[PDB]
Amino acid sequence: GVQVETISPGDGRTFPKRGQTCVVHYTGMLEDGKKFDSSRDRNKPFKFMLGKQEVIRGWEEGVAQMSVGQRAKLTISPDYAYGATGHPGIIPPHATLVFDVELLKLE
Amino acid sequence: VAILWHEMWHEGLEEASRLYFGERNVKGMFEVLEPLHAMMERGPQTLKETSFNQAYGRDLMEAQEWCRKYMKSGNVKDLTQAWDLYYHVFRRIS
Repeated sequence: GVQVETISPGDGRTFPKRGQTCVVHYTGMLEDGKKFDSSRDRNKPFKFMLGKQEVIRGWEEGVAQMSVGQRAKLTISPDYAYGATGHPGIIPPHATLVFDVELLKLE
Repeated sequence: VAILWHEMWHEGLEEASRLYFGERNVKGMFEVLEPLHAMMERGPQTLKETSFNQAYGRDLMEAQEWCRKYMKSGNVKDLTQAWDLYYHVFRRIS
């Protein structure tokens, strides 16, 4: 599944709805491995629409339980991420992913 | 057939990425992307075409150089580099 551990609390009231755009910053790394991506480096926040299957399942379920302002460590098992195939060139088969995700804003 | 260059690229990138990442079909991904680039090559003929070419022309031309690099190298890392520039375009259009 996806485990959500809080780094800094959000407001505890404003949670994403299906169909809303979540605006986030993230850093991704392989569990006890390499950092492979960060929107912070790029100075540009990542946006995705919750519930449209644009992103991996662990993000869909993980971000849905976060409130605005929250920063959390998401640990995502391979079956909630890229599974036995991985993501070619970047994520190997059967990788556990850890993301640091900060929910900035909803649009 | 009347369609804005914004639309033809959003739909074309979406479809080409499905063939390549979803289906592992590189031939089908080229087939989709080659006519899109060939229209940029011909040049903008409307104000809306011109402003799309001003904002995204250089990125799309660079994504095409990476794809052409891949044609000659056989190294899939060259095609990923093209998809990073295609996705930045796609997100900006979106």
